[PDB]
Amino acid sequence: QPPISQQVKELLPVLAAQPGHYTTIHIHGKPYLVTEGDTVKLPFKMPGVAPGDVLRLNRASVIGSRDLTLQGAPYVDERLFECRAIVMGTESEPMRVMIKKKRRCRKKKHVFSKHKYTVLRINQLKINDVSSL
Amino acid sequence: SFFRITLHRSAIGLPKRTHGVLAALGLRRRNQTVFHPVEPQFAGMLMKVKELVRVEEVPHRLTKRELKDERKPDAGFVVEKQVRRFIPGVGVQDEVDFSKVGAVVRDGKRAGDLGVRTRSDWEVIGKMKSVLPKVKAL
Amino acid sequence: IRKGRGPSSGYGKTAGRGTKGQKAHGHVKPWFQGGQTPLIVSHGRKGFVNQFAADMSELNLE
Amino acid sequence: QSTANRTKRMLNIPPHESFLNVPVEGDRIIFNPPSSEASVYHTPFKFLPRSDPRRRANIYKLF
Amino acid sequence: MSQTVGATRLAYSRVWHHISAVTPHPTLSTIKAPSEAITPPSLGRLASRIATILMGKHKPIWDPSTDCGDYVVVTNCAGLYTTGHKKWRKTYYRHNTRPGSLQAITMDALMEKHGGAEVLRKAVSGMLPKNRLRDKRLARLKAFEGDAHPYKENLVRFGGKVVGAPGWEEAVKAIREADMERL
Amino acid sequence: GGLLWKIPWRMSKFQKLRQRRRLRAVDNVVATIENALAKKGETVKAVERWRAEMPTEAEMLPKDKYTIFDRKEKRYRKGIHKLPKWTRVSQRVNPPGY
RNA sequence: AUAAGCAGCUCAAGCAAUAAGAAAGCGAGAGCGUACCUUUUGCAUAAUGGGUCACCAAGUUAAUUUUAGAUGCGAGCGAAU
RNA sequence: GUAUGUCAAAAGGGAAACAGCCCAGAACAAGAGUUAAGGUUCCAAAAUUAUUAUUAAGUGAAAUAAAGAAAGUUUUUAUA
RNA sequence: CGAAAAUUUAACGGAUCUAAAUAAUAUACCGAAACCUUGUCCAUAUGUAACAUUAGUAAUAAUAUUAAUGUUAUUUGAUGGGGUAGCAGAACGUUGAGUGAAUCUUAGAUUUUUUUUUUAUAACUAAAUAUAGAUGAUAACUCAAGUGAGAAUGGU
Ligand SMILES: [K+]
Ligand SMILES: [K+]
Ligand SMILES: [K+]
Ligand SMILES: [Mg+2]
Ligand SMILES: [Mg+2]
Ligand SMILES: [Mg+2]
Ligand SMILES: [Mg+2]
Ligand SMILES: [Mg+2]
Ligand SMILES: [Mg+2]
Ligand SMILES: [Mg+2]
Ligand SMILES: [Mg+2]
Ligand SMILES: [Mg+2]
Ligand SMILES: [Mg+2]
Ligand SMILES: [Mg+2]
Ligand SMILES: [Mg+2]
Ligand SMILES: [Mg+2]
Ligand SMILES: [Mg+2]
Ligand SMILES: [Mg+2]
Ligand SMILES: [Mg+2]
Ligand SMILES: [Mg+2]
Ligand SMILES: [Mg+2]
Ligand SMILES: [Mg+2]
Ligand SMILES: [Mg+2]
Ligand SMILES: [Mg+2]
Ligand SMILES: [Mg+2]
Ligand SMILES: [Mg+2]
Repeated sequence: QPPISQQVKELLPVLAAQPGHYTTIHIHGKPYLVTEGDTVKLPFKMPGVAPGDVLRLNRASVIGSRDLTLQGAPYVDERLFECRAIVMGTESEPMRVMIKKKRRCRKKKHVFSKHKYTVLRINQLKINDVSSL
Repeated sequence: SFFRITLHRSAIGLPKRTHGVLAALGLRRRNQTVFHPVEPQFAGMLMKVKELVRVEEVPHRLTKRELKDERKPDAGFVVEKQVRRFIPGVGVQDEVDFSKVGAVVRDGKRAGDLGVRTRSDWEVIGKMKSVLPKVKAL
Repeated sequence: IRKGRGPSSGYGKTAGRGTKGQKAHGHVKPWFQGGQTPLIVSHGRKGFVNQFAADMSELNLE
Repeated sequence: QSTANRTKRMLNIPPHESFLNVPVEGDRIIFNPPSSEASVYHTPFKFLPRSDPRRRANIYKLF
Repeated sequence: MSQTVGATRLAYSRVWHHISAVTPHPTLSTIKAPSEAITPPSLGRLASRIATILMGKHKPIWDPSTDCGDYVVVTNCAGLYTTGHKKWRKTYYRHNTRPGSLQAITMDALMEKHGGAEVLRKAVSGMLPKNRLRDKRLARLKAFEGDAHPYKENLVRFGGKVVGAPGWEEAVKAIREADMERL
Repeated sequence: GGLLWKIPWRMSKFQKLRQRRRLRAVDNVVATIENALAKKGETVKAVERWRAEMPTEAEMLPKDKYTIFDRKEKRYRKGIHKLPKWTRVSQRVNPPGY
């Protein structure tokens, strides 16, 4: 695999040594700035997942600390970090009624929408030691 | 060679003939791509809608699948551990952990065949009043 | 089809009659063609119906 | 506005200029000191034990 | 959501900014060369920068509903810069709904009654959203004719050096060098 | 007339830029079709007629890009943006002399 | 009680449960939106109609003549003994 | 009358407001997503972004008032 | 400069602008319910699997299969999606009747309300109040209509 840069191999230990860390995961291309312990509520029902399934997130746009920020050109190398989530369940919104109507026309067409949403829980967000790599 | 034709503009207020040059090409909606061989019959069909489409020379024709896959976004996640499930058509799929790789689906007419802990199993587990953890481990 | 029972039924306000015509207010005679003379008058009725002809029950050898 | 999507575009604030310089040719780590108050968990080097190896020159000096 | 979890006290606090209508502004001036021709910010160009501060639109936490604006103390409004013949040919109008009661006045005549501070308030006023926060935001514009004002102790400072002073920048960089001596 | 169709007599520097890029995009569509056919030693009558009596954006004068011919005007010139569907219609050549 | 909203919708501070748990409602502030029907080429129209609410209030029945679908019998069908 | 389109029966963005014009055809959501017409100092999302010239009249800047006058000014082409 | 009209600056939308004007160019960005992406709803298809029901055909003393209908999932990673006059299809609700000499009800049937959930013109959960054993209510399927009202200067 492509070797990690020498500049990233010397500053990553300083990035992981700081108190807090955040990441910008990309689910189906859409970003989500999360932290270890956050609860992500995706705007769609992930198909083929039941409450309790563990997912490994491998597309991170930015993984930075207070002062330092690791940025990959398209994305960061998966070997640097390890982010995992757990499927907590599915939530739904209240029914919304949209009334499509025109002036001087009695017909009022109704549109009932009630979408489901998958809820995740970031239970692991750690930076790996790349001293050997 | 093929012509990669993409409808960049619409033809709402354009004459009906323009609409049926686009129908012959297969451009129904906006930003729709179609592939046609490089021939006079198709080249003249584009000169009528040259103000609406974007043409490009491509070596081969792309299948409908590949064209969709160009815009597909990376999933960004991998299901590594699946809890026990019940497939309505197959049966009960036991817990599987892909981190150490086994999706075994047991179907039957009795609780034992499903592979779950039954009431009888709980009774034999409660009768083993002699099993004890090793003192070193305790 | 119950006409005049709302707009979403498709047969509501006007019940499929149009807008304020003779076909909406009243009734048009069935034989009326707007005033133009019918062909039965322009051409006339041809022939006569034989009221004395016998009516046979046709039977075939087949 | 009429919908929530439009309200979001009007109330938009772009990200900090440091993140806009997305890298190319690979990954890199940039020094991005935020303009905010540090928490009590960023212990100053003066309060670190002599045994703590994390003591080190300012990360600014590493660049 | 983590980005917004913390102490938002200082993000909403009112900062007292200062600017002189006579000091050349390399950014808000139309002339950029030679440096000796760099003029101060014109009436409207200064009012466009002030209206942005009164709205708080310069903050990363801006919201039009929340009044997250700041103060702007403008001095030397007597030497307010204008181009062309705006000073003597521009007119301000007024009507109180009574036919015949149309009041007109030029800029030079308005600067004699209420000074250049009123000319800058009408400019900033028209650049603010026409809503119920327009009078509060405009009231935070402290315009004065000369160099004196009662807010010489309110102006934001960094190490005792008021922003815009000769050595305020080096006083800021010196305080951030010490903030890096921590984990 | 009392119905107001507020249409300025001249275009802005933004409409002119997009107009230049539209005239330039139609030149690439014909150049792509003309070159793709030349490789096969083939030609279409329409392409020949276009390349013969229609100029490219780099060969047009500014007055041919932003104005059209209108005999009802005192100078026989009219803003090109006053033409129906001017954005998606091809107009480049005016009568000679005007 | 500094304000020019067909009174809804989008964003939303705050108040609101004496208590473990549990936030319906009201909403400052910002933005979007000129009732409905009828009738017209076209209506926020200063064109028609209605003070509000509840109730009564309009393609139905018969005979006749047809069509589609389903179904019974079938060169016969139906009715009646 | 003819040719073409829109409205009528088409919402949405642009033209300050807008049946008919410029774009574009609304099944419902999410996104600093990609674009059209149109725009990017502030009201108000986006450049006080670059280059070369003209104007000094706020002319003008999203609805061109005319012939005409004139040591206004710039440029070119002749010329002393 | 020519250039004068009657409520008020009065066709830059306004503030304002010496460019934030004009002309000839270049690039980035913004920008619609358009497009893409990830999900959902609906319509119409195409094959396959499984679940239930109904009616058949076989097996069984030491369960399989056929067809129709409903339904979920899935294959082609299927296609389609504004609308007046108007045409067409599929449903809900209301009133009465059949099954019904049925079913349920002080261990709370019914209670014009409130609340909760479910793709929902509907039903359901629970709460509060009152107290009925049938002149009470009721699923499902079917039958028949005095069957659905913000609009008639409508009527009471
Ligand atoms: K009335
Ligand atoms: K009725
Ligand atoms: K002007
Ligand atoms: Mg049409
Ligand atoms: Mg209809
Ligand atoms: Mg009809
Ligand atoms: Mg009919
Ligand atoms: Mg009528
Ligand atoms: Mg008629
Ligand atoms: Mg008018
Ligand atoms: Mg008040
Ligand atoms: Mg009226
Ligand atoms: Mg009654
Ligand atoms: Mg009734
Ligand atoms: Mg039919
Ligand atoms: Mg009509
Ligand atoms: Mg429209
Ligand atoms: Mg504008
Ligand atoms: Mg963006
Ligand atoms: Mg802005
Ligand atoms: Mg004005
Ligand atoms: Mg769409
Ligand atoms: Mg559509
Ligand atoms: Mg439809
Ligand atoms: Mg009750
Ligand atoms: Mg009435």
